[PDB]
Amino acid sequence: SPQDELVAKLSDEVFSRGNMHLKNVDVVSALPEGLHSFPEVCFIGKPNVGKSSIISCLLRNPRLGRAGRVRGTTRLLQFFNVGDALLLVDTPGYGGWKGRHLPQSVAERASAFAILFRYLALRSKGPLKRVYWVMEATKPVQPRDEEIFVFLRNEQIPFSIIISKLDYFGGDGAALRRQVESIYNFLGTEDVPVLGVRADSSRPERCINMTALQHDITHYCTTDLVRVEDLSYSGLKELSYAPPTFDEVRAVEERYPVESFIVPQDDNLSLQHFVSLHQEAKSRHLAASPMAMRLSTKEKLGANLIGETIRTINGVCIPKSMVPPSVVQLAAGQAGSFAAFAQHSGANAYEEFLTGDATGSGTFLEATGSEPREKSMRRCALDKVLKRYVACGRKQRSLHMQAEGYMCPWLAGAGQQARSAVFGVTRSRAHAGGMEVLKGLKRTGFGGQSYSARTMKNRGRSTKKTGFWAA
Amino acid sequence: TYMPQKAWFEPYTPKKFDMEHQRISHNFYNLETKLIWTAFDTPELIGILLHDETIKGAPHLYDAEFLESAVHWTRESRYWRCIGITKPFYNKTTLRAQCWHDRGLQVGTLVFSQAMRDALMDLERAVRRKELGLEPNYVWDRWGPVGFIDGARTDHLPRFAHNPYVDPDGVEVTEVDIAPFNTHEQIKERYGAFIDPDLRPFEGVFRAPSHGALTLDDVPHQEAVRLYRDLMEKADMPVMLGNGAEIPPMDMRALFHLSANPERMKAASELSSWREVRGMLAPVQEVCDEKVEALRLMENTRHDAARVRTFYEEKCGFSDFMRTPDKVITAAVLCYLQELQRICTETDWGKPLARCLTDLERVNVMGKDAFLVYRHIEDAILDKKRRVWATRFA
Amino acid sequence: PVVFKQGQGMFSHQLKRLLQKKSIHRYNWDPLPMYDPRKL
Amino acid sequence: RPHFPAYNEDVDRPMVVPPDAICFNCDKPIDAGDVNSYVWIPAGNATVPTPQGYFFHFGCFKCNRCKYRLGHNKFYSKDGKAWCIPCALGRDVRVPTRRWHTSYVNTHRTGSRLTGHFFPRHSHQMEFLFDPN
Amino acid sequence: RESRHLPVLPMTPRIVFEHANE
Amino acid sequence: KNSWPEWMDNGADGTGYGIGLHRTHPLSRLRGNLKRSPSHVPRVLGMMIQGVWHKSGVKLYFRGGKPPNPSVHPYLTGEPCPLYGW
Amino acid sequence: RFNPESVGLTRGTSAFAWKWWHTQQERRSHRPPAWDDEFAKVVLNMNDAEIREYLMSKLTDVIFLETQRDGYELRRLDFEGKPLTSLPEPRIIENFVLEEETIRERVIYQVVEGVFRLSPTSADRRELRSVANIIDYVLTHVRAARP
Amino acid sequence: KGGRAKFGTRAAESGVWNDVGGITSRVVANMEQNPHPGGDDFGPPRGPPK
Ligand SMILES: Nc1nc2c(ncn2[C@@H]2O[C@H](COP(=O)(O)OP(=O)(O)OP(=O)(O)O)[C@@H](O)[C@H]2O)c(=O)[nH]1
Ligand SMILES: [Mg+2]
Ligand SMILES: [Mg+2]
Ligand SMILES: [Zn+2]
Ligand SMILES: [Zn+2]
Repeated sequence: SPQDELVAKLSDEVFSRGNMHLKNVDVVSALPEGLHSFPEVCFIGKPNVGKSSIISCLLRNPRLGRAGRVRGTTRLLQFFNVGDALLLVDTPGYGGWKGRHLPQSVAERASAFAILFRYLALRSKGPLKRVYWVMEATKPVQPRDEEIFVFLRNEQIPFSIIISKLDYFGGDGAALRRQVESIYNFLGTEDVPVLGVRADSSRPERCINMTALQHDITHYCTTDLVRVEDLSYSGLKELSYAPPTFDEVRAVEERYPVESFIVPQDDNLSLQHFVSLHQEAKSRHLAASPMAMRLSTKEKLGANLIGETIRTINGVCIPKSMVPPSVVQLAAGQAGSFAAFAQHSGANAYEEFLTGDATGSGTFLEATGSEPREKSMRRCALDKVLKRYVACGRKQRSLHMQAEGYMCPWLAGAGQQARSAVFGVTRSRAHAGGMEVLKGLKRTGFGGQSYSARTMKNRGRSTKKTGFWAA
Repeated sequence: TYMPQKAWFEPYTPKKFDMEHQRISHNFYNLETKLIWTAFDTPELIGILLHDETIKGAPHLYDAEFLESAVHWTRESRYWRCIGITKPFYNKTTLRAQCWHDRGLQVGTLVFSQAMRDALMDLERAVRRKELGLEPNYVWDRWGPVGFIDGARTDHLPRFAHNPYVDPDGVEVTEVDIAPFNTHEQIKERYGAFIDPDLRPFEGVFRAPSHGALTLDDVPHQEAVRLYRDLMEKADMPVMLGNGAEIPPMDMRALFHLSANPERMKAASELSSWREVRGMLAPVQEVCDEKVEALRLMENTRHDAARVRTFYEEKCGFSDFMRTPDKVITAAVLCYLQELQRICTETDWGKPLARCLTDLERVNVMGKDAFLVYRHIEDAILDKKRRVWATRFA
Repeated sequence: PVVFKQGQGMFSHQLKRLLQKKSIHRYNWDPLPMYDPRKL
Repeated sequence: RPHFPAYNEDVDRPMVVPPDAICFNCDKPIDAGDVNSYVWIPAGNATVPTPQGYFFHFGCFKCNRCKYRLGHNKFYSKDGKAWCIPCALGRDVRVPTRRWHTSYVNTHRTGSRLTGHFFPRHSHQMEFLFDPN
Repeated sequence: RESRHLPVLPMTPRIVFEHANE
Repeated sequence: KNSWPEWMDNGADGTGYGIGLHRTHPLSRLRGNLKRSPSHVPRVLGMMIQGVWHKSGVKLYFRGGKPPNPSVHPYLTGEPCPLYGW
Repeated sequence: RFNPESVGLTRGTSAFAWKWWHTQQERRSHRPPAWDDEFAKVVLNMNDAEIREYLMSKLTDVIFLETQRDGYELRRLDFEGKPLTSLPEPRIIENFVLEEETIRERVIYQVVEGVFRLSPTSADRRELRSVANIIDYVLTHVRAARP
Repeated sequence: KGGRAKFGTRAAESGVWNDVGGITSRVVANMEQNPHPGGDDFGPPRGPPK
């Protein structure tokens, strides 16, 4: 075929130049958008299905793509830049991580799933060119796979299916046909593309149908190109995308909160049964605990025991008692988010003031004695030195805001100009959206600051010019 | 799917030798080692071994001396297997069963291992049970090629002291008890009843006519089977209308002799009774049944191991060759070797027939009518198998 | 395979002095696997 | 913290080693009190066989079918023989990585001492003490 | 291979370790 | 591969019989694992000092105490065998 | 940005590594005693390429007779008037593998002992499950038979 | 770093500080657990020749 031979020579030329690990993403703000805005391709699936093994086999390096028998090896989006023209996104496994005993397991898992689903829902229009749902060879359909398909059909994201563990069939064409038949029965579509391929980065001879995957991902990465000059290697490197707008990134974070990503330890109980077991066990504990009967129904509402509403991927509600406090501290700790900004500027000024006034000695009381000798000045001076120069304890600083927009939101300094600056064109009025296609951003950038957050070293309080205590 | 990459092929070329001792040493090493390893691991494949080496250019395989060596090594391999030997060769020069330690306890005593001592413990326990009169339960009689015959358990020798063998009858054996039994003849005179097989029930098996699961339905000549049924009905004996009927092999031999050549079928159809139909074939059938049975027993056993398994099952009545015990397997193999020896010796035409490997030469050395009968029988077998394959495909 | 570390025992005290011995040296020429000289 | 009593009182139902005592895997006599080579599993029951607890040899406390140790030191009685849970449930024979033909178990009911019958046994035995009669 | 003989386990260091443990 | 036989690395016996540094006679035809090259010095010193730990649970060549002197070992005279001792 | 040579092997791979991951006596002529001297003369005097064509055509005819007797039609059948093709397809014959023991032993007994007068050993019978392997075997045999 | 600064979580009462005095051989004899470690050919021949 004319186009198939051109994309084949392109995929070979791009991948033959080498690759490297670009950036790991845990927060929605720190994304490769900027000078590193390549067309991206992600591989999602349940834990221990071969996602990182396929990445390591495509990248031709076993040590680069870290894979292991224990689940939970990948706990955040791993961006791999192949040939300086494409991005391969390695995603965390959606399911129960057995054998992984990392501290703060609930918070680390909730952060892993939050960045996963919010990245897919946001950049589905670009530069995420194709989503690959990696499923195990003979593993049946589980509620985790149901949650994935519900998320995809609600966001209207086209996805391809990769059946890994191809050696499990051992050349059984009949079993593979029944496996894809079970997939087509659960999905409900015959035209969904499915590619079965195993990956062994240790020995190249064990790999089968693996060179066809890099040709496939290049096909979906170049489908945006229109001209044959763009289909060339220079046209793909010039292809870049625009950053998301504030309105669409705020909507996806509101619909998909960090507290909603709480999955069971097993992979057989659905989210409905997992939240029902919490309700049943909590109702029994209240009716059995004597101190629980000492509380009032209004106090239980304040303690979120008897009881906006957090909806999961499937659309089921989770009570506030189900969310552990480690996750709440996680969302408020994530930099560049509304929760972290709300913690700094005050979540509830009237409520926080009365709370702080009650927990302290008083709003106007100073140097009071509750109903020995005080610390000497020579001690306070010594304690201040040990805190500042040894323990490295520092004070908080302020957060800045655009003055031109904060004073008046409906001016041109804030943006969102409905006018058309370009005159004499007919295609600009039709082309719109939060993320558009801009050619050559990798070499030109926006102008001034182009890298996103958490990209450069020694920024902000971590400057190496004046030392730590100077801040 | 499964697809091989590439396979190599080596041309068949007889080994040339400048002097006689080189040929002697080569044939000894190669042929004797292959024959002994075959008789030790799978003595049934001796026919396949002989066929392959004759193809590679070994002329003296079907001789009386080589056949006597083969049967002797098969008997001694069964003896070693019952002793508990794992490898027949200790060195390329001497066998493992002829290793005697010197300057030790005894100068002629066979060097025993713990596995051999435990096997002798089993043998002595069986012998003591036999002497007491109660039922001797020899453990390795239920041992076969696939493993234990009936028990799905797993056993291994030598057994340690933590999980030893328990006897519900309380018979005990000890290395101190087996210490006097150290020489070959001394242990044979004691455990002969368990090391030697029984070849009596097979004396007339290979010399009897048999068919490869062929019945009246699988007969290629429907007119022949229907005329046979009509003759049996004219005779005052009831007939079975079903296709799965028990017909004697001696009668099916004459049926195939008729269905092979149509001239004899038409000449016998006009007769009065199946008695006369067999009587008119008796003279020509006697000089051909022996030859066709010899040719079948050599061809069906010299080509493929699975064909050897099927042949042994069909001729010995065994339900499963992996389930039948090794003693009767060795007995059947030894009887087959004796049958081959008889065919080679008592019949002068047997040795050239055995040396021949192609259809042209077997037709040149065999009667044309006998070859037609044999080809018709094997083609009926192949047609039955092909119909089974077609039912599988459909 | 065999790793080397500090010690602080008598084996290490011996090794620290024995590993300072100068091994016998011999200048070996480059072999000629492609162009065998005695083949010409 | 352990939440089980020590030195279980057998004043209500004394647990003593019987004079005649055979094994479960072996049906052969064992030593009574001279050697603790046997394994006593008492439960306070006269249910046949070997009332007030059966007995096992240390070497023979293993499964009788696969001749292997026990998983959680819990055997399954099967028509007079002691099997393991993988043997009783019908699973395949699994060879353990640890010791093969012997299990981790104490001698002379030392491992089965922290659970069983304690004092008081029944409710009518306490009222016998607190009543003057 | 296919061998018809008595069940014999080769002397393995693991087997030696198990025997020493017993 | 190595010049010396492989039983000196892992003896043919399941217990590890025939492990250690074996010195051979100059005029002999057998070859041992006692080599003084700068590449063989590490493993020779390892066998002399650390010993060799077998998977059966025993030290074969040097358990502890006085280290062996491979320069004064009597010359190698053969190979092991399962049937006899040597 | 895209510095594989600067980053380690744990962070990136170079173009060189990516490319190389994928990359890395006396003879005496013997004739089988099965055939005759005139037959050997004919088969060794005809040709090599013509002998390969002879092998191909004969095996094609034999296996096509076999499959048409079995009932699995290997002929291309058009769907307009339901006709049969002219001749067998050589590419389909080459792609046709002999997996069934029955059909493979039948075809080898028909073509090898019929028009070739050869007899393979046990290992050769095991290996001769493909038409390509049959061709290779008979080619090696005729090459050894050549003077 | 846990516990002590130089020694870390390695407690003085538990184990030895430095378990490498001089040299240590990481290799373990017969780690493959092969049935016959004498070599490809040693003692009795294995399998029929050719
Ligand atoms: N047989 C076979 N095993 C595979 C295959 N792919 C992966 N594995 C094995 O499965 C294990 C899991 O592989 P990973 O690459 O870590 O899978 P993962 O999805 O990245 O795991 P997480 O990061 O926890 O989500 C690996 O250690 C491999 O040994 C395959 O294609 N065939
Ligand atoms: Mg991973
Ligand atoms: Mg030491
Ligand atoms: Zn017992
Ligand atoms: Zn069991």
